Amino acid sequence: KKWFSEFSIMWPGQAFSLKIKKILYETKSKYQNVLVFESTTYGKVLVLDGVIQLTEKDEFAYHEMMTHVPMTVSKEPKNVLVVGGGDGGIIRELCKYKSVENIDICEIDETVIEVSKIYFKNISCGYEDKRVNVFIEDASKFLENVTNTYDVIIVDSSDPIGPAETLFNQNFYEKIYNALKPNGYCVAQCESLWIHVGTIKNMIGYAKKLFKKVEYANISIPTYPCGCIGILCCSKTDTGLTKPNKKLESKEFADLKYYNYENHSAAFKLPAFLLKEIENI
Amino acid sequence: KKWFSEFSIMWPGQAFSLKIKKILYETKSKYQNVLVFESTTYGKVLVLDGVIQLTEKDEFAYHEMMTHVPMTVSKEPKNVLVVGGGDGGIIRELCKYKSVENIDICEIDETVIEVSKIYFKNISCGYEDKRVNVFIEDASKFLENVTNTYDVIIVDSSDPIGPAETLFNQNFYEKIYNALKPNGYCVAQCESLWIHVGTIKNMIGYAKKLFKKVEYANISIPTYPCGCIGILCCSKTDTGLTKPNKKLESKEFADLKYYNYENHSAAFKLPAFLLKEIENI
Ligand SMILES: CSC[C@H]1O[C@@H](n2cnc3c(N)ncnc32)[C@H](O)[C@@H]1O
Ligand SMILES: CSC[C@H]1O[C@@H](n2cnc3c(N)ncnc32)[C@H](O)[C@@H]1O
Repeated sequence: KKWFSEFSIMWPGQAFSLKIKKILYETKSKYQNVLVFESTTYGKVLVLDGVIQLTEKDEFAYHEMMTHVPMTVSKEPKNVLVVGGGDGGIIRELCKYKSVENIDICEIDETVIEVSKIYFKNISCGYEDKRVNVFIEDASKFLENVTNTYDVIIVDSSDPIGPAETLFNQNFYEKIYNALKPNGYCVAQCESLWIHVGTIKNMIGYAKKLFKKVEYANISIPTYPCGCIGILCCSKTDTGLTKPNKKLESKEFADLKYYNYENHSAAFKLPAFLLKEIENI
Repeated sequence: KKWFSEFSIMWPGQAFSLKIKKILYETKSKYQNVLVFESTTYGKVLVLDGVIQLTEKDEFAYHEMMTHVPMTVSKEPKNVLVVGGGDGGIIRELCKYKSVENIDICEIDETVIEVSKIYFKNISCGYEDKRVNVFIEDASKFLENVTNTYDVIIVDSSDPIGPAETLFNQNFYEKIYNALKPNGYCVAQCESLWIHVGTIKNMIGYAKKLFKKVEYANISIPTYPCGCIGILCCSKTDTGLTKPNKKLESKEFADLKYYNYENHSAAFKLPAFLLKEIENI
């Protein structure tokens, strides 16, 4: 058999590899190179521009922590936006909340959505739900023009090289502030503390120029570089996102596999060197 | 340049890689294949039987969490044993505690110690300290025969394939119980929750047959498979290891880079699926 290897200038000098059981689909879309393969031990894998976006084995960690952290704080969220997330994993998790009335998702690349509906049915299943509305657009323009405001915004982007380029700057962070209700929350993929500290600091900076409270949490997931990824957590109220206001006991949450009430708060207890690094921002 | 790749039947289907800047030393010792290289981005790397034991960039996470978790619980530890740990990183961390009177280290492979003194001076520096006494022996025999008992025992082994084979069974866990003071503690490398759950369960089982309290914590470290590794935490008293009894404010701890009072407790908040898995043991 052959191996798939994730190399990149975003993490020079290291690489992670998965053995290929078979290749399922490749194409160049209007925006990126898309690849889907069945791996030998992590199930099906979705790759964009040579970078792993998710795998069946572990995607639950990133989708549950990105969704349930803010959703368990926000008191009763009605209208939620997902940026990116074309695979639909965030949507799967949002659909578990019966109080939610509307879910918009703004994804730039329709190919991702359709590939996901074809090859990842357990991740894409939430596109069925009547509450879900899809927009094919650079979120960067979509937030410039949207008339509604949201209780929660969840920015499940790819990395800063590619179309996600426009999502990692100050102007993008204004657009989010404005598209949120006065007591709204944003969570955003914010990379690995083991190698991206300059970025993490920039991101935090941007958010601070607008939000009164910016926190950072960490998620263990094996198929992202260095085995972890961070959530940049933004709050307009001063009490932030580190503690849930509810517990997921509805039968729709019985199945959860990573997130729980305690490990919500735990994810915000970071290594000394990182705290040290993000003090004077 | 060329790449070093960590493959193994212990984690089929995945691999992590580091680019080689230069190879420093190779040999077959009486017990294992030893390799040391300078990597391009993680500094110097020590490899035994094709498996990464440590790197300069990140070793602090595993050595600080393995040392300071139990040492901050144990009320005033006098006599401490390290099993394995020939590189000396655990010793470096123990030497920071002035109340410690004696540190024994039982390592099977002297080549590791001497390689470490030669090529890893900032990790091996604690061999200088007058309190440190070295024994070259299978810890499995050494614990059968030792007359003293210890406040704390820290089992910094390599993986179960190799000489560490004898350290991952029930009989080994008896030997530790007996070599500990009545209110003593053991911490032991116990692998990744992302792929070793059968082992984790076995280990926990073994420990439970003797200790009244067995906890498991997790450490983010990029150069071990799946980016994390676990500490099996054993206690003879019923209150366990999840909360420190002291804070590291002596000037000798100013330099710490991962461990702190809060993230001590955080490391014990595990993913739902893992709790679920280790309930009826
Ligand atoms: C798979 S989750 C990451 C998703 O983010 C999407 N993405 C990247 N950049 C943007 C953008 N500017 N707007 C919306 N979605 C984006 C990618 O196409 C991918 O589907
Ligand atoms: C580098 S830390 C891991 C150390 O554990 C050592 N080790 C492996 N098995 C044993 C054993 N049975 N007794 C003592 N040390 C061991 C290895 O030789 C290595 O130096």
